[PDB]
Amino acid sequence: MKAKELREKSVEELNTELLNLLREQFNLRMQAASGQLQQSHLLKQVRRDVARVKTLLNEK
Amino acid sequence: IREERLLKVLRAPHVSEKASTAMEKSNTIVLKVAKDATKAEIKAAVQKLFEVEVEVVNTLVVKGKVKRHGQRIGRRSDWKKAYVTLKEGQNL
Amino acid sequence: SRVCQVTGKRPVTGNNRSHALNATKRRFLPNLHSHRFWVESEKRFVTLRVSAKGMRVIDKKGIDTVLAELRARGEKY
Amino acid sequence: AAKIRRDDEVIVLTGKDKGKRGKVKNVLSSGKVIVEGINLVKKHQKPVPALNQPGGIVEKEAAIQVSNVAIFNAATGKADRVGFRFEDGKKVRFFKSNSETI
Amino acid sequence: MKRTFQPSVLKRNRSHGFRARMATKNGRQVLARRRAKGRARLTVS
RNA sequence: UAAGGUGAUAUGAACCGUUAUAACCGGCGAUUUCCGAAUGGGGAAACCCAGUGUGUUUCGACACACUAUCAUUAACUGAAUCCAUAGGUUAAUGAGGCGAACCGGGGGAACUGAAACAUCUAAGUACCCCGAGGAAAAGAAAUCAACCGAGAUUCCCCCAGUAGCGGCGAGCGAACGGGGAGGAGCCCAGAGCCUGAAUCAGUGUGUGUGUUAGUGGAAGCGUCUGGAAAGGCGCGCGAUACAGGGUGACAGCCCCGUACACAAAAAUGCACAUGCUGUGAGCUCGAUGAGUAGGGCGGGACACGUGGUAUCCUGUCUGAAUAUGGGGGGACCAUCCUCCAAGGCUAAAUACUCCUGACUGACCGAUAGUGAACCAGUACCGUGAGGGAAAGGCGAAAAGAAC
RNA sequence: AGGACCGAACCGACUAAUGUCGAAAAAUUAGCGGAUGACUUGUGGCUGGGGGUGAAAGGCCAAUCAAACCGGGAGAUAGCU
RNA sequence: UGAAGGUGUACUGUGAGGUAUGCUGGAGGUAUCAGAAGUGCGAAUGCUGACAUAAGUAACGAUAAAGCGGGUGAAAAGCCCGCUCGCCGGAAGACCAAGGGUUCCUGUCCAACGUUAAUCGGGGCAGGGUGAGUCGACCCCUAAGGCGAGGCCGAAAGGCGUAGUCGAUGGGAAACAGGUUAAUAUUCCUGUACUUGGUGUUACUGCGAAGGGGGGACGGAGAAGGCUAUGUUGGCCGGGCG
RNA sequence: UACGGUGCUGAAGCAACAAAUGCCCUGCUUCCAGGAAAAGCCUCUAAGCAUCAGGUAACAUCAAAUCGUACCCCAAACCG
Ligand SMILES: [K+]
Ligand SMILES: [K+]
Ligand SMILES: [K+]
Ligand SMILES: [K+]
Ligand SMILES: [K+]
Ligand SMILES: [Mg+2]
Ligand SMILES: [Mg+2]
Ligand SMILES: [Mg+2]
Ligand SMILES: [Mg+2]
Ligand SMILES: [Mg+2]
Ligand SMILES: [Mg+2]
Ligand SMILES: [Mg+2]
Ligand SMILES: [Mg+2]
Ligand SMILES: [Mg+2]
Ligand SMILES: [Mg+2]
Ligand SMILES: [Mg+2]
Ligand SMILES: [Mg+2]
Ligand SMILES: [Mg+2]
Ligand SMILES: [Mg+2]
Ligand SMILES: [Mg+2]
Ligand SMILES: [Mg+2]
Ligand SMILES: [Mg+2]
Ligand SMILES: [Mg+2]
Ligand SMILES: [Mg+2]
Ligand SMILES: [Mg+2]
Ligand SMILES: [Mg+2]
Ligand SMILES: [Mg+2]
Ligand SMILES: [Mg+2]
Ligand SMILES: [Mg+2]
Ligand SMILES: [Mg+2]
Ligand SMILES: [Mg+2]
Ligand SMILES: [Mg+2]
Ligand SMILES: [Mg+2]
Ligand SMILES: [Mg+2]
Ligand SMILES: [Mg+2]
Ligand SMILES: [Mg+2]
Ligand SMILES: [Mg+2]
Ligand SMILES: [Mg+2]
Ligand SMILES: [Mg+2]
Ligand SMILES: [Mg+2]
Ligand SMILES: [Mg+2]
Ligand SMILES: [Mg+2]
Ligand SMILES: [Mg+2]
Ligand SMILES: [Mg+2]
Ligand SMILES: [Mg+2]
Ligand SMILES: [Mg+2]
Ligand SMILES: [Mg+2]
Ligand SMILES: [Mg+2]
Ligand SMILES: [Mg+2]
Ligand SMILES: [Mg+2]
Ligand SMILES: [Mg+2]
Ligand SMILES: [Mg+2]
Ligand SMILES: [Mg+2]
Ligand SMILES: [Mg+2]
Ligand SMILES: [Mg+2]
Ligand SMILES: [Mg+2]
Ligand SMILES: [Mg+2]
Ligand SMILES: [Mg+2]
Ligand SMILES: [Mg+2]
Ligand SMILES: [Mg+2]
Ligand SMILES: [Mg+2]
Ligand SMILES: [Mg+2]
Ligand SMILES: [Mg+2]
Ligand SMILES: [Mg+2]
Ligand SMILES: [Mg+2]
Ligand SMILES: [Mg+2]
Ligand SMILES: [Mg+2]
Ligand SMILES: [Mg+2]
Ligand SMILES: [Mg+2]
Ligand SMILES: [Mg+2]
Ligand SMILES: [Mg+2]
Ligand SMILES: [Mg+2]
Ligand SMILES: [Mg+2]
Ligand SMILES: [Mg+2]
Ligand SMILES: [Mg+2]
Ligand SMILES: [Mg+2]
Ligand SMILES: [Mg+2]
Ligand SMILES: [Mg+2]
Ligand SMILES: [Mg+2]
Ligand SMILES: [Mg+2]
Ligand SMILES: [Mg+2]
Ligand SMILES: [Mg+2]
Ligand SMILES: [Mg+2]
Ligand SMILES: [Mg+2]
Ligand SMILES: [Mg+2]
Ligand SMILES: [Mg+2]
Ligand SMILES: [Mg+2]
Ligand SMILES: [Mg+2]
Ligand SMILES: [Mg+2]
Ligand SMILES: [Mg+2]
Ligand SMILES: [Mg+2]
Ligand SMILES: [Mg+2]
Ligand SMILES: [Mg+2]
Ligand SMILES: [Mg+2]
Ligand SMILES: [Mg+2]
Ligand SMILES: [Mg+2]
Ligand SMILES: [Mg+2]
Ligand SMILES: [Mg+2]
Ligand SMILES: [Mg+2]
Ligand SMILES: [Mg+2]
Ligand SMILES: [Mg+2]
Ligand SMILES: [Mg+2]
Ligand SMILES: [Mg+2]
Ligand SMILES: [Mg+2]
Ligand SMILES: [Mg+2]
Ligand SMILES: [Mg+2]
Ligand SMILES: [Mg+2]
Ligand SMILES: [Mg+2]
Ligand SMILES: [Mg+2]
Ligand SMILES: [Mg+2]
Ligand SMILES: [Mg+2]
Ligand SMILES: [Mg+2]
Ligand SMILES: [Mg+2]
Ligand SMILES: [Mg+2]
Ligand SMILES: [Mg+2]
Ligand SMILES: [Mg+2]
Ligand SMILES: [Mg+2]
Ligand SMILES: [Mg+2]
Ligand SMILES: [Mg+2]
Ligand SMILES: [Mg+2]
Ligand SMILES: [Mg+2]
Repeated sequence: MKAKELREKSVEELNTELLNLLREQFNLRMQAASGQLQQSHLLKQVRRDVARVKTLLNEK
Repeated sequence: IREERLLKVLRAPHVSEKASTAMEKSNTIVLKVAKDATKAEIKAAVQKLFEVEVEVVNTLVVKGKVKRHGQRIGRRSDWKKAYVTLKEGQNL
Repeated sequence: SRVCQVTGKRPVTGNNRSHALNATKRRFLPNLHSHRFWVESEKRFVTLRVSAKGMRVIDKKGIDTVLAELRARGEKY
Repeated sequence: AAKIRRDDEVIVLTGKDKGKRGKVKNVLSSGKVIVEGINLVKKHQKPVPALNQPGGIVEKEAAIQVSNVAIFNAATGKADRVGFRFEDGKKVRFFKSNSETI
Repeated sequence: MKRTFQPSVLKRNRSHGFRARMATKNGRQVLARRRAKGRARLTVS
């Protein structure tokens, strides 16, 4: 994914961060706490996929 | 108004008797929040994420119960719970 | 501190030997004074905490020559 | 550079199951293979409440050391030692004595 | 019938605390020793 | 590099891969909460409270930046009196703290020995303080020798427990001279012709290369005994590899390895070509470090305790001559020999191990060895400084005992 | 008015008994003295070791005092056991 | 095809000791002659560990005192509920600060812990529980005192101290009833309040300090007057007719 | 009635008298041993600035962040 995310626009790259935050991260973080989630791997990969993007928006 | 970070406050919805009684019989929700998280930030977070009308947020810090097993002691982590009183437009 | 500005004479130590050679640590403080020197070049008085020999150095050389060296070492006058 | 690996017909050199052939299930980080129908140990598996609870003795395929096994030749028809060579660009394994290729 | 230790967190910290030690010359040497010995509790806090 | 991985106590869960953007190991990057020199102010360390400028916003507001003190440094202002100096603002710039020994300086004990004790000894040791660096300090003769001549320091071995010192007690204890380790020499107190040529101090740059990922890496079987073979037993078979470690009892040949041969995109540690902001050669004539040397007084350092005491350092009081000149040669004086103080730099031999790798022990093997083989500087004790434990092993494999 | 009087709280500690491997490394029981003052008490400060403080006993300075405690000189020294 | 170690036996040497072997043990041992030692322990009021002794002895922590019934449970003098009895009541009651730091409350478990038993527990194991514009802290102010730019002094470390800046035990804005959970409440909910700020409109309008003045802002004792918290009586009220 | 308590409804709700060490009283009387400070609060003007900025009212609106809050507290929870 990193290679495909490296070829993206700076303003477009925020939307994916805010999409990773709005849904996905928060939603799974609540959904896991409520007890409505067997698939606990999604908590991990999303947390890394944030970091990936938040590192990838440090180009200058 | 403070995008992104609002989402990094609200940890989980607390489940208990006192959490139940306050749902039906007083129109509030209990929830765990990040160790900082001011009463403005929690309200503003609930106003976006849960997207419901909020009267006021009360807040308190729970202490880490010292658990022990085998040999070594073990202090649990502290955390902040927030009694968020909703307005008349509610659901969860 | 008891340190001459010009010479750098500071209070050295040593014994106080009696008739029976009973050693006993003492100090040898230098003969310091405050003194106001007329700096002709700049047309003003300058206070320096010099020792009595310093005064003879300032007599030997010019006060300008001493205030040249004092400024070079990073002191104040 | 693991000589013994996942899908490989091995024979046991030393142990109670000396001179027995089998395919490997999964080699581990400690350095201990598990082979099918070889180290059969009768474990007294307790009927645990969560998930399945058979409640009885069961013949588990216990682990065995990597050095105690060896790859089967399927040509001369006996145990054999492994090497490494560079056929074309890639690295590959091969047999010692009757030096062919896996 | 009254004892030597009559505890008080203010007095304790004012007397023996990190900011009380780190202030002085010898205090900064007290900590430098505990750090060399490799202790968990450097000072009361 | 790679077929299995998601560190361990510790299985389980849920998923990623499989001739290669899984996992792993490296290099250089990004991220780096709060305390802590802590540095915006404060404070009871991990907390509290701010100020000025920027971009955004839907009123509610956030967001990132900067603000410590001090030193050298320029700029602008600035007083008591005319310009003045003190002083006040901003930017540039370094310092600040911590870490084991080693080292240079500033201070500096006592027990103890003397069979008591004051001189003396222990000892410039313990300790405290400051300042460095990979070493540091020392250092190119105002040296030391004996009419022969040697030629900066540093360290080692002798010389020698000698000559000396010493309530001539206790004790302390050299030098010259000789073996070695090691080698090296120059700048400023300035003028001509002539000048980039020797010299280094940086930048790019070359190979001999080596360092932090590495890869390959030889050769065994048939029998007997036993739970299990490497063991006994019989023929083997490799060795620039039988160092070593594992594996169900002692393995050269089962596996890791081992010699041994090859490794690097980057970060490099280096040494020679090397263009070069930048730096100064050959050679004339002339200079050659004053409140200093020396002295009086009081201390200290020299093995040398004031003694007949040379020599160096000085607190105090003084005071030369300056190359038709001055110091030293162990009171002192006269001819001979010797060197040129009062201005500077300087690599190596030597000391040292907090630390990262190998490799070895007539070193220990759990009351030993580090206090600490185990989640130990922990529990526990003490207001605090500080003190400070005990506690290893099932089995080959949990096959940890269904019912 | 009072360093007045009697007397609880509070402060002290005169007598006796108890306890003396205690309930307690200084207490209990019964009485006892002061109880508007040179009183008593909470909180926070300051004074540090040949030093402090002392209505003075060599008292007190963390259950330790004719010179505290911890670490260091240090394996002090011991004609003694 | 059984090493060391442990444990026995039978020989053998003048002695320290040797030799061979049954049991245990389940993996190392070591001749000889040399070499080197942390080389041999019963005593040191030796050091550490383990185990004896007195001894199943003293004691079980106040002379406020228990008794019976029913329940729970394997088991009840001690737990739970009940009815008596007794003790404190200027406390042995109920709220704070300091100091502890989950001991609170619910479910379950008695190995140890409780000076006995334990179903009980301030014991173990899970889960829950601490809601503030007004209470307190932080915050504005300062005392004692602390630190202390420059500064003065001091071999060095450092001492003192000005401007400052900290420092409450003191001064400084405002909330009370009533209800409720197993555990919070002046904090949540019903009721009725008040405060100090910011921003906007309207109508007026001399505001403005790190500076001056006011106040804040004050001892001991004593005396009396006026009040209330609080009680007591009657009245009114509901129950009672023993 | 899970036999713990939940829901519903609810009369009178007065006067007298006694009375503090509480409050008025940080007052008054007095005595000498002569009894903190500094802000908030009120007020006064300096340097400035006037069509403004500011000040005073009336209303509207928004805000009041963070920490402690359990439990013991003359005690089996603190100091022994
Ligand atoms: K402040
Ligand atoms: K090999
Ligand atoms: K000169
Ligand atoms: K000594
Ligand atoms: K009344
Ligand atoms: Mg709160
Ligand atoms: Mg947490
Ligand atoms: Mg937690
Ligand atoms: Mg934690
Ligand atoms: Mg956690
Ligand atoms: Mg002496
Ligand atoms: Mg200076
Ligand atoms: Mg104690
Ligand atoms: Mg104190
Ligand atoms: Mg960075
Ligand atoms: Mg700061
Ligand atoms: Mg600071
Ligand atoms: Mg910054
Ligand atoms: Mg400055
Ligand atoms: Mg300045
Ligand atoms: Mg430094
Ligand atoms: Mg330093
Ligand atoms: Mg000295
Ligand atoms: Mg002596
Ligand atoms: Mg003596
Ligand atoms: Mg003697
Ligand atoms: Mg000496
Ligand atoms: Mg070297
Ligand atoms: Mg000596
Ligand atoms: Mg390999
Ligand atoms: Mg064999
Ligand atoms: Mg063989
Ligand atoms: Mg074995
Ligand atoms: Mg390479
Ligand atoms: Mg390269
Ligand atoms: Mg000269
Ligand atoms: Mg001289
Ligand atoms: Mg002389
Ligand atoms: Mg001497
Ligand atoms: Mg001479
Ligand atoms: Mg001389
Ligand atoms: Mg002579
Ligand atoms: Mg010279
Ligand atoms: Mg060097
Ligand atoms: Mg060197
Ligand atoms: Mg050896
Ligand atoms: Mg040990
Ligand atoms: Mg042991
Ligand atoms: Mg053992
Ligand atoms: Mg084992
Ligand atoms: Mg009286
Ligand atoms: Mg009486
Ligand atoms: Mg008394
Ligand atoms: Mg008795
Ligand atoms: Mg009585
Ligand atoms: Mg009395
Ligand atoms: Mg009486
Ligand atoms: Mg009387
Ligand atoms: Mg006090
Ligand atoms: Mg102090
Ligand atoms: Mg007194
Ligand atoms: Mg006496
Ligand atoms: Mg005494
Ligand atoms: Mg003494
Ligand atoms: Mg003593
Ligand atoms: Mg001794
Ligand atoms: Mg003695
Ligand atoms: Mg042995
Ligand atoms: Mg033997
Ligand atoms: Mg023998
Ligand atoms: Mg012999
Ligand atoms: Mg021995
Ligand atoms: Mg013994
Ligand atoms: Mg004996
Ligand atoms: Mg005895
Ligand atoms: Mg013992
Ligand atoms: Mg016993
Ligand atoms: Mg008896
Ligand atoms: Mg008896
Ligand atoms: Mg008895
Ligand atoms: Mg008794
Ligand atoms: Mg009794
Ligand atoms: Mg009963
Ligand atoms: Mg009874
Ligand atoms: Mg009873
Ligand atoms: Mg009862
Ligand atoms: Mg009674
Ligand atoms: Mg607990
Ligand atoms: Mg309870
Ligand atoms: Mg319970
Ligand atoms: Mg029982
Ligand atoms: Mg019991
Ligand atoms: Mg007990
Ligand atoms: Mg409990
Ligand atoms: Mg509220
Ligand atoms: Mg208050
Ligand atoms: Mg405070
Ligand atoms: Mg003062
Ligand atoms: Mg200063
Ligand atoms: Mg300044
Ligand atoms: Mg300055
Ligand atoms: Mg201030
Ligand atoms: Mg203040
Ligand atoms: Mg207060
Ligand atoms: Mg305070
Ligand atoms: Mg306070
Ligand atoms: Mg009021
Ligand atoms: Mg309660
Ligand atoms: Mg409210
Ligand atoms: Mg009064
Ligand atoms: Mg008065
Ligand atoms: Mg009536
Ligand atoms: Mg009545
Ligand atoms: Mg009636
Ligand atoms: Mg009726
Ligand atoms: Mg009054
Ligand atoms: Mg009043
Ligand atoms: Mg409470
Ligand atoms: Mg009380
Ligand atoms: Mg009570
Ligand atoms: Mg008690």
